[PDB]
Amino acid sequence: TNEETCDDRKEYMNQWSCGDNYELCKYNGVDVKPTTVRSKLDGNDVTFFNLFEQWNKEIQYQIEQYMTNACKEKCKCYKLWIEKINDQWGKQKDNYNKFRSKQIYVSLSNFLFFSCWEEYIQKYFNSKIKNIGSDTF
Amino acid sequence: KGFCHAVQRSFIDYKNMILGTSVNIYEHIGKLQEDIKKIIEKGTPENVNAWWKGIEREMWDAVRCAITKINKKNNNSIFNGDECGVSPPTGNDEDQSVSWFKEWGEQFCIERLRYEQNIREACTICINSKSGDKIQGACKRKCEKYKKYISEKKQEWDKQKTKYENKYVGKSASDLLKENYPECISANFFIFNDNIEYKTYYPYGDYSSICSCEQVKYYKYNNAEKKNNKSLCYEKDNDMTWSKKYIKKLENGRSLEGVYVPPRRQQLCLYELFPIIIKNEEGMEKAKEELLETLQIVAEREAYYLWKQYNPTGKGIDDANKKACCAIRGSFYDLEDIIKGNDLVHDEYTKYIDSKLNEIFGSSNTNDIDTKRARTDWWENETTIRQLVWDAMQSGVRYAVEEKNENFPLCMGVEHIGIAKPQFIRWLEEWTNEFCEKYTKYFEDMKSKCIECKKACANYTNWLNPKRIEWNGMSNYYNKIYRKSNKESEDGKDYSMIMAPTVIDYLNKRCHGEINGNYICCSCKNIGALDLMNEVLNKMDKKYSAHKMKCTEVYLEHVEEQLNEIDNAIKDYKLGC
Repeated sequence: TNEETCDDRKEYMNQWSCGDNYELCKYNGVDVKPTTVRSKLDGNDVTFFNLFEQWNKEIQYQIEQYMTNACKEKCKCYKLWIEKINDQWGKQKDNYNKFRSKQIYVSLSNFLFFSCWEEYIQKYFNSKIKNIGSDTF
Repeated sequence: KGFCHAVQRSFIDYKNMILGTSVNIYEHIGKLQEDIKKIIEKGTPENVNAWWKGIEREMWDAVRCAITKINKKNNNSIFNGDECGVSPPTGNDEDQSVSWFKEWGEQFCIERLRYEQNIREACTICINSKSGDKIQGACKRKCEKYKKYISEKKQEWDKQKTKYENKYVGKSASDLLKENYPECISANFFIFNDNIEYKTYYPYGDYSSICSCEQVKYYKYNNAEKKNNKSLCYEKDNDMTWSKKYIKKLENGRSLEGVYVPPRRQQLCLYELFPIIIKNEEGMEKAKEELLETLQIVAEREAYYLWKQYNPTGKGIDDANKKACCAIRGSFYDLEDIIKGNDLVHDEYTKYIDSKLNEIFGSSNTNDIDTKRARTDWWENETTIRQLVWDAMQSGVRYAVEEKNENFPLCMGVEHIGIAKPQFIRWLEEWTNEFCEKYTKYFEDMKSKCIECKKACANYTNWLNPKRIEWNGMSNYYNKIYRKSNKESEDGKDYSMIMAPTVIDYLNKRCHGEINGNYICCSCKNIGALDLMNEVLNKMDKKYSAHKMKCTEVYLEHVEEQLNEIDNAIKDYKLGC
């Protein structure tokens, strides 16, 4: 219904799609070829996780334009992207847990905290060495 | 004027004083706050916040009652809750520092306007000068008082601004003051110059204007003497990134993105135009020769600075000289665009410059497009202006040559050049050039290091990471504006002059050749073996796959150790004879 009348609005453009072995996520019309070089981290498995990393980044970047998001069509498209992002985040969490299971020998909480502070340390600094702010903390 | 503002300030001060925060302005505030807390926490049990939220409505009603009754006793019409804000001010900016900074800036703007008016009145009779025409009695003393006032406001504003920026990193104080109070759009935070030359060469900084009258004329290359560093501004940088902000917002629905300011453009010397414009505020339509002299000065200075700073960066005299010629060509193109006002940046400099140009060229009712046409033909007219600026740039580059004791490059040596491409295309091609150079440097360094290239690989990957969003941005912008014959085009620029349905085709066919200064300014081959960089954007390419495992392993190790560092740091951040 509103999917066709809302895609042409070229406002959301959720490029990433996660779609069975690992629930591969595809950024755009580019095929995924795992270049294996190799029950801990090994082979193409880590590469999959690496892909998820970029997804994570754009997810935060997503919020950016959604902070620029603000009648009936707008609300319907808003709920539509909310559902899309919810299911995509659920699938990414599930395949991350599968990665952790294959990487038994970082818990989606400490690692995400480190990434969201890496955003800060990279936007201005490089600088991941000193903590002498005492006011920005 | 400014009454309900004072009421809001006082109410905020009472609200934040009644409960213990960073307030010590009085002879003591801690005593009163401690007594209030001791009184409150005996019957109520925190409870202070609940009590304040309970009584805030009554206090606001009380102040409304007070204003209503005081205007009732007044013989004029009895007022009502019509004062600014029927509700107490919101909590978005209830910080004491923010409010104090805002009021300080507002009063500084008002007094600066007052001093400007006083100078204009007392120095209106350079012109009508009585003499070395430095002795005036009232004018000199007034601008000296302004000088001392600015001297103290320098350190005051420095301290307040650094505190605010540290507290709210990610914003800018100058823009906040500009938007909150439109009373000072002419304000240019240059008044608080740090260079000693701007204090001694400029006797009054921003006001080396009418209080000082010299009428110094620009000295061409034929003149052996120069401006003796009249506007010797700071040198530009070479390792700073692009900017996504400072783009005009046509509307919230569109919110066009993907446009970024090139590093070279955002490091531009344009300091000297503001004081000379302030000096020549009087004398409309007859000081354009002074404007021409000033723009020749600034063009020569920026060309000399660019050649002095960029030429040593690289021992490849040939291609470095060609790249410098292309860079100064692009600088001239941007200067021509801002002369005609065909740019997208809207900072405090460009906004003021375009306002002044519009009020100068536009007599009484000329349309915006009419003013664009008038300034374009004036720039193209000969007395051409874009031959005088070309000769000034040649003079500056020749000064750089004789200072460096080198030869005159073949590039830019032509006395005439053609009409340039739209600035978006130039920004895109120079972005591709710098990306290619950085990739060639980083990949070569990583290959040379490897066993130890883990740091080099980290540098390469953290340089590559920001480029994906950049690529997506201008690709998406190009896909929405390409091939439009100025009828349905997004702007007034005559698009559809590039035969390329896709950006990859044009970047492949555009500058896959000589890096000389004529049109084609790239030199990049053996990269695809031109289109494989997309597969290098994401970490699946064959070339990176050789070191991918080692790079991701060392990256994860660094992630773990830095996680430990940050968590232990945040735990530690709890606190005669």
